[PDB]
Amino acid sequence: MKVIQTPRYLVKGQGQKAKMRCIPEKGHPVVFWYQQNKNNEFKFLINFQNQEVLQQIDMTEKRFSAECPSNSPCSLEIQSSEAGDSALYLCASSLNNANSDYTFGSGTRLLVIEDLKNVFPPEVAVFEPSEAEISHTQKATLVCLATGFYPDHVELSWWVNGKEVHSGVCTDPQPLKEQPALNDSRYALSSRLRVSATFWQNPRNHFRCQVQFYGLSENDEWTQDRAKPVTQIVSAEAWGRAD
Amino acid sequence: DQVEQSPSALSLHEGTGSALRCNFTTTMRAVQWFRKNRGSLINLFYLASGTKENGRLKSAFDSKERYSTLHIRDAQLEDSGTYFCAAEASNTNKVVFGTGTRLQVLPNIQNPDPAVYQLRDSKDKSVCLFTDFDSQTNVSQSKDSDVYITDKCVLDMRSMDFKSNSAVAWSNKSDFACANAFNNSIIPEDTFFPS
Repeated sequence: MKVIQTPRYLVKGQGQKAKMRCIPEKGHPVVFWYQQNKNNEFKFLINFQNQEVLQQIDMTEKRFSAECPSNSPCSLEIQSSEAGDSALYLCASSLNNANSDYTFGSGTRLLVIEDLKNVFPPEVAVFEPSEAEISHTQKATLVCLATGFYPDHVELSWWVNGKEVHSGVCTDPQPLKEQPALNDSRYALSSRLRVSATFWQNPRNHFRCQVQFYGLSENDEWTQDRAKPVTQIVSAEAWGRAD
Repeated sequence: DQVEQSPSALSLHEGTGSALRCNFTTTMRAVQWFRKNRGSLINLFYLASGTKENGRLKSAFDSKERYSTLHIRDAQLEDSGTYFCAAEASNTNKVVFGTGTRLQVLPNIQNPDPAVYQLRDSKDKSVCLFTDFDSQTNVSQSKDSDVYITDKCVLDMRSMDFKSNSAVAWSNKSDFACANAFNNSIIPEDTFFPS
């Protein structure tokens, strides 16, 4: 909303550059960058007032390149990515260098890995409501499964009749490992969308589980036989069904 | 580096209340409270003194006493998430963040109807759906890498003001059937097993 960060997820190989962008809330000239780890620690990196740097640390000064150009988005770039850079990068805007509230963007979740060869888009499937559930409860639960993906960088949504829905939906907080005791394991994620039986039983109603996967870009090289695992949407769907 | 925040974790039944606190070890100029639901960090309150109140939340800040609180009343599902306080120290003009409170809000299941359903692929594949159990039931992971079982998840059908728990399980092993998908869990004795 107010603060717009892109991209929401990013995967890069060791030694590559990783660039992320932030558009501060209008009327707020100070932009802060934080790095948040899995332990919910917020590590201050650098801040700008308009085009000028106000405060920062040595690491950010040596390892990153950051700028807030006039009438362009702020950016923060890791010059040579390392495993230890994997984190959630948060941009906040504020009126001042101090004594003013922060407004945060959605962040950029960066993962840095050894080999992009392990990157895989998800397969997606929709499982239709059981008749037993319909008879037992007069409700109908659809289940979406996204499977075989890596890294765990996906956003799942439900679209009914071409409109995204939120009511009646629950998606797993975190994707699970298809092989837990294994690094580089691919992931799976499930979600449910529950509607009234009568709504499911209307063949004019259409249900789609959409998975936005974040993967490679065009500039990324790919010499593998399989399709280039690019950022992409994979969906599965079902129409309502009569008795 | 961090501010002491309590509690670390909290589970509240819908409709109940509680107070989150941060304790400072120096004089603070102002405090902010945030809540994160993989969601974004949403600003709840910013204050330099006294209290502020918005809907079901209320915050207080006493620089002198070196604490700030955030009260939730009539807890709702949507209140779930991780709360952080963030405070600016007077002597450094730098912001330090609290260790965080993970809040889970448990829906209140009026009439539990525990059941395990088989669902088939829209396009010979199936998953098993354990649903409609009360917040009292716990879903355990499977101990064989060949079966996948998710944690419970609460959905809210607003139109009907209806909330429900479910977990999903699936496998490829030909020995897998919904009848025993959740054997690893302690499920209600009257769980419905169709077919």
